Amino acid sequence: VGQDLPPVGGYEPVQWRRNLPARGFRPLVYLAALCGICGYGFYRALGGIQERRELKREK
Amino acid sequence: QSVLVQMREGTPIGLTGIYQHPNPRPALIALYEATLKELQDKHPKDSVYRQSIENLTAHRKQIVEDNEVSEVIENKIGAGLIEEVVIQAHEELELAKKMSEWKPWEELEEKPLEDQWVYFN
Amino acid sequence: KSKYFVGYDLDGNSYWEFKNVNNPGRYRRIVEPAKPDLSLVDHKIPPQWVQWLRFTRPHHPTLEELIADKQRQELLQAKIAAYEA
Amino acid sequence: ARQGSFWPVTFGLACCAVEMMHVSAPRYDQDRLGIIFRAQSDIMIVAGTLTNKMAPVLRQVYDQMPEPRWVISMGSCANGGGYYHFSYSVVRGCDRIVPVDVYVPGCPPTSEALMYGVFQLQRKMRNTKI
Amino acid sequence: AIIATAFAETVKFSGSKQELQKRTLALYRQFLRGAPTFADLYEVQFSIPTIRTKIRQEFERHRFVDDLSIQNVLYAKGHMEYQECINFWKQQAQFLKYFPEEDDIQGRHQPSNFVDKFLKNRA
Amino acid sequence: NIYAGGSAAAAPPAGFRIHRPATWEESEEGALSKATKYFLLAEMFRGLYVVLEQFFRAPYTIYYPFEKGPVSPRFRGEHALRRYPSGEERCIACKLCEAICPALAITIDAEERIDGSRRTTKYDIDMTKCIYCGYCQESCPVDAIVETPNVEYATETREELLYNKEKLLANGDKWELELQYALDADAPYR
Amino acid sequence: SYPTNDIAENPYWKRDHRRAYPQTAFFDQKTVTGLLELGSEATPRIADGEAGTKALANIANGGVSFTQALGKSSKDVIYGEVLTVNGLPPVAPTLAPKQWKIIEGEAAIYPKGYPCRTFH
Amino acid sequence: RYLQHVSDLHQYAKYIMAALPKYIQGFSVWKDELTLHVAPSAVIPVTTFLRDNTSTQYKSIIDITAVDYPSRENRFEVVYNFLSVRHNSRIRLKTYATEVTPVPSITCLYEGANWFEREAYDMYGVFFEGHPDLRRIMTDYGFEGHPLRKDFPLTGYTEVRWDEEKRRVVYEPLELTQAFRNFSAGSTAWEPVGPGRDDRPDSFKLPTPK
Amino acid sequence: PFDLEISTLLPYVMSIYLVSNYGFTIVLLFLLILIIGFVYEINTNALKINKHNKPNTDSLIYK
Amino acid sequence: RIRAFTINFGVLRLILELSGEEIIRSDPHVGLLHRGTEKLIEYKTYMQALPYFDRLDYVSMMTNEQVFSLAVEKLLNVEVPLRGKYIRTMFGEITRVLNHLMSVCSHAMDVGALTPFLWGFEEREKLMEFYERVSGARLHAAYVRPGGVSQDLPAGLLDDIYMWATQFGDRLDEIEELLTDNRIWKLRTVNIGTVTAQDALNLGLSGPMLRGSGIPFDIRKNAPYDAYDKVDFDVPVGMNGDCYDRYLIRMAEFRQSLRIIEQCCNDMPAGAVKVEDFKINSPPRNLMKEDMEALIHHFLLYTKGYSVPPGETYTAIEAPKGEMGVYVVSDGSERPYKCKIRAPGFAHLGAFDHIARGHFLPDAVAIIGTMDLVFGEVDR
Ligand SMILES: CCCCCCCCCCCC(=O)OC[C@H](COP(=O)(O)OCC[N+](C)(C)C)OC(=O)CCCCCCCCCCC
Ligand code: SF4
Ligand code: SF4
Ligand code: SF4
Repeated sequence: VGQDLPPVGGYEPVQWRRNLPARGFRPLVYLAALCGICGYGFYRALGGIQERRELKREK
Repeated sequence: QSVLVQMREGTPIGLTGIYQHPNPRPALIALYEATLKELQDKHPKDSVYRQSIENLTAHRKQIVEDNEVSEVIENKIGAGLIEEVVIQAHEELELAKKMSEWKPWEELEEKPLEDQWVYFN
Repeated sequence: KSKYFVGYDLDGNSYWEFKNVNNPGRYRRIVEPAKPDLSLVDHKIPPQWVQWLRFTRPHHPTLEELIADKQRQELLQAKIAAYEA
Repeated sequence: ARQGSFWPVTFGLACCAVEMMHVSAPRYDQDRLGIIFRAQSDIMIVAGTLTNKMAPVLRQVYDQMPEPRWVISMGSCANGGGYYHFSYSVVRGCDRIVPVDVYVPGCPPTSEALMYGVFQLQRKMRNTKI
Repeated sequence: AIIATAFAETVKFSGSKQELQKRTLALYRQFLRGAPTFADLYEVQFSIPTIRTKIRQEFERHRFVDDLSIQNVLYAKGHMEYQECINFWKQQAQFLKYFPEEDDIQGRHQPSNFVDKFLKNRA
Repeated sequence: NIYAGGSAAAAPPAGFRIHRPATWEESEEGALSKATKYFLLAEMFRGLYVVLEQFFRAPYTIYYPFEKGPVSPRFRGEHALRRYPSGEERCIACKLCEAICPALAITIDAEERIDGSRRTTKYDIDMTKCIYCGYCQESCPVDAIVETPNVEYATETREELLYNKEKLLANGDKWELELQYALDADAPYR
Repeated sequence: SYPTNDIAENPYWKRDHRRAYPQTAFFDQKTVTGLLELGSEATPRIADGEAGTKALANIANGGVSFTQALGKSSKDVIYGEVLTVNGLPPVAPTLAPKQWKIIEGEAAIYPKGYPCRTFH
Repeated sequence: RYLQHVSDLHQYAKYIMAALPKYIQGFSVWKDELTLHVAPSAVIPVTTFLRDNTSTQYKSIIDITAVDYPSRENRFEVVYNFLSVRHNSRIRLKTYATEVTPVPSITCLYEGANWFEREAYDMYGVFFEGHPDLRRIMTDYGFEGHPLRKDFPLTGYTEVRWDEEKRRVVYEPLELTQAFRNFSAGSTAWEPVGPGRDDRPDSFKLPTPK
Repeated sequence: PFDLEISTLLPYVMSIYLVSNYGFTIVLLFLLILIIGFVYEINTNALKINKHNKPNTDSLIYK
Repeated sequence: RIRAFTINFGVLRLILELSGEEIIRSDPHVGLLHRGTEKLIEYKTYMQALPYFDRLDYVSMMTNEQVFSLAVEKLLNVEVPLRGKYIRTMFGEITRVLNHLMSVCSHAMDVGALTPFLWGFEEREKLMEFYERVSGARLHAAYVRPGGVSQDLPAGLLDDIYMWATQFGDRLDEIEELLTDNRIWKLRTVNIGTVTAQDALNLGLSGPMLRGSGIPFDIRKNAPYDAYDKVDFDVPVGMNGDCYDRYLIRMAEFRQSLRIIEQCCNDMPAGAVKVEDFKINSPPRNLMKEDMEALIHHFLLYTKGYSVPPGETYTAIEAPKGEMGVYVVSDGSERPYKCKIRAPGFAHLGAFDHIARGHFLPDAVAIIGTMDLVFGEVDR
């Protein structure tokens, strides 16, 4: 009497498997977003280059 | 003729260092026939050693000679994989060749003293 | 930290506990030394409370119990000298 | 500067070396005053049983230290031999080799006791004022 | 461990005394040839001739050993000692185990007669 | 059946022949999809994110000189020779703690007085060589030596570390009420 | 628990296992010749209880040899008590034999692509 | 099961002796443990047979050691331990060797064995003829003696201390501050255990006549 | 020679506007002549350091 | 002529002969922590010879305690009770969790990953609390006696072992996430330290390294003991002989041991924890006094000890390092006549220069931490 025992119903089962919920998007989706953000950046950059050339003409 | 018993390059199987053996059954049965020929030529017919290894490789060779596919004979042998079975048949063959010169069927040459295998009784 | 007072000892130290049963790895019981003496690292902590710091003694000890402990040791000294005689 | 930063070249060589790494563990950090046991300073710590083979190696490590030097002896195998005191291949404490200033007794002396030994040793170092 | 260490040899036991004599001969040649290395290596105080006369007098100690297999173990132990000494495995405090009488005179009163033994009851 | 000999029912299991490793062309993902993971370091940022998650939570660290970690009642630290109530030394020179010690730290000198009762002239523990097994607590029939749960007693000399009878009776004097509390809480399980 | 320290019926010698210990079955070169020629307490080959001990004692003194005992042995002796009953050598025996599963599907602890399998 | 299994182990070892009568002197079993009793010039062929047969393929040296009984003329007995990881079986091999005569080394067969052989060398002084890198391991380099040997005392012969004069550690004969006190003197004077029953199967003990 | 083509590339990057459509093609051809020496060194495995850890994977041949 | 220079690469000296970067031969010294623990136990009784086994291989101490207290039990012909078997099973499995939690996160530090060592220590501290609440001291629990298990569990311990086992799955998946997929981790370790399946045997290797190479063998499932029979358990065994697969098997053994801890909490019965008789272990101090005979038995078990039948045994179990056996020879007296350990790392470091040939010099560091050298083992 007095020693420790498990409960009469038993404990709930613990998690011993691997928990790796997928959280990345598809790689082609990231690449499409990368190509989009690059191409918009090159749009703005070469537009700035042409505008700076016209200002150099004015000066 | 020569025989190859263990490929160390090829496609991998579960044991590393051991790769898949092409045509294991002719290698297997020729290695067996070498075992049978050696122990019939060189060991004298009283001795227990050649009797059981003769019966052993005969019953082992019967399974190889009488069934075709890979997985069913490697279950019917009951030892390991067929690459590994070729290796241990090669190994028992080299053993049977060392036993013809080490000659185990004699009487024992080094008798123990009477007060030696006495521990605490 | 969200301090509580949960003791004043014999020596003069304040025995404070904070951020209780929320967190397993939370350190729960601390002492203010009341003596920030420069580079000095000795503090005479009485032996009854050391166990309360160590999660072995759940019940709170009182100050009168400490002074009765010290009086017990002093009275025991007269008893041990009488027995050695 | 020597007070507020203290970098013992640790000689953790047996059982007590992990208890020393329990200071470097997230519970008993001693990150705050500034002892870091992760690794040419002026203190070493002998912690574990000092065998017959190693007594020249221990003294040679103790020799190439800067001159205002100290050493503390952690454990019971490192002061007076300990559990292995009657063995043939053991030095009965590093008092035969190095001059030690504080002893931390205990066979696995808890990080509690080791750190308290370090505080006692810091008091000794400050009262020196070399 | 496939390969051995540098100066090692496979320990192998001769059946004759003359082959053992040839092996101990080659062995003394190896010690005596490596004797200039030990003074540089272990940083001794003293001269190479004292190392050489010690190697000589340590083979004087076992000159009159009759039994073949005791000569055999004695050769194997000597080769192990050469092996440790020619590398840096021994240190300079175990190399000087070999010279206790040279380094320092301990003091007065080395007892010779029974009286000097007996005044400190055989020490 | 009968097995071959040299051979048992421990055959290789069904499926221990592992398949050929698939080539580049028996792969489910495209080379562009694989190269997006290859160049943009897909799992590097994952492990970066894990350590950043650990940056924003509340650490495990505790103050030593003002808080001691969690301890059991059966813990062992410096020794103490107990006493009876109404003042009596309780070590009856019975010599069991000396005979059990796996490092031979105990040394006891025993002498008997006119009274017929038994005590110790000289009690001694060498603490350079006590190893804290607690067998000395387990062997004494009258419960006269214990392990107080103190560990903060690091000394500066070895002669301080040789505990005689007087030091251990002082340790039994100081630690008494927590000692009695720990032994009374331990006492069902012994 | 209580059935070990009951007060009615506990002789110490029934629950005693330190004294009822086995002994090392040591077998000489010669007692195996005795097993091959005298027989066994399962299958004896000895009659004439007075001349039994006389037939025992020369083997106990070194009368016959073991290679002679193997040459004089019948095929029933050799296939009964030296070899197995099918003429095979015995397998190196194991106490509790272990048959292996291989867990493969989603109950595995590593999916396909990691090289660790999870046998059972 | 277990009674049947120990009776099976008996029969396997009877077969092992009958297959090699020139080399195997004895076998003894005690509770699912098999010991093979082998002469010292008989080591190498028995170990090849234990490595190489398909019934008998042990493949893997686990641990080897010596044990001295000084009361026998051949002092040390050198015991080998093997593990067939195929057949899930253990086997043990004992030979003998005096202080001065050898036993031959199985490091030609078993690759792990050489480190074990020089360990048992330093602890016991037992020789392994045919062994590259036989020398001491896990003792002092200048150490004189073999420690795990009954004439060698507990605390040994020497001790280490720093001499100030020579500015080096020195090796000195033994002096203790507390002498060792063995309490083996004071053992029981009654026999502590009985003889005990046997686990021999009925098939392998000698028949009584009639 | 790979640090030093960079400084041969430094005068073009400042004057990229003037040499329109023509200094372009000269720089492209310059770089395309350098890429074939680059693919020389990466075809020849020039920087890779090798060791002897392989057992050469020769099958065990008997008799 | 190739000229190789020599360098002096716990406490361990290791000679390396280098031709540039390549190791052409390697020669580990050992012995600087040999303190003679095999000879000392011949002069101590078994009750006194018990702490000599958490002295050696100190990281996983209860398993090293267990192998001696199993060889003794087999040589005694006694039987630990049922509660004793489950209790020693689950403490051996939290000991496995601790040993892999050190070994994995120390191979990770030697390779270079600095976060898991720190994270691992916090988890370890919870386990050292689990030892501290059961025996007195942390890191040296003598808690498994030869007769059985020294004393009963605390009142509320099994609940805290469940409370730890719930969170530990997530806190293990977290440290796993940044090493398993990591390219630097995978790159530095896929072709390093490969061991063929035939040479995994001839080197005398065992445990996670024999199971690295493909061979399905472990003493828990092959020749079971101590209610590892009665508890469900899978075993992981890798394909290639490299150092990544030894890492990967360790990562799997964390999960398998968490599974065992949960099953041992749920399937725990009520019973005596020590063996029933008192001619081999001590009476309770309740009735050591009141009974005359128990007083007698107490005094004789401590002044003398219990006596053991004459014989020899080699009992081997699976330490998390590998197969650890102990070979004890009983006189029939109360002191063992001779008793040798098979330290598992002894043949792991003996197998070094067959494995570490032709590798780089930082390829001689990742190969160390999966042959798992603690050096309480290798010298001893
Ligand atoms: C390789 C590319 C092939 C694909 C081409 C498709 C582009 C869509 C066409 C839109 C053109 C437009 O309308 O944008 C014009 C802008 C500048 O605008 P502005 O200053 O207002 O012009 C002045 C108006 N005047 C002339 C009438 C006065 O120029 C750009 O920077 C657009 C470039 C798009 C980015 C392409 C980069 C692709 C990534 C390459 C890196 C690997
Ligand atoms: S002092 Fe104690 S715990 Fe520390 S190494 Fe020595 S025996 Fe091990
Ligand atoms: S705790 Fe152990 S070593 Fe210390 S005095 Fe008690 S029995 Fe001896
Ligand atoms: S402490 Fe206990 S064992 Fe020691 S002398 Fe006193 S009563 Fe005896």
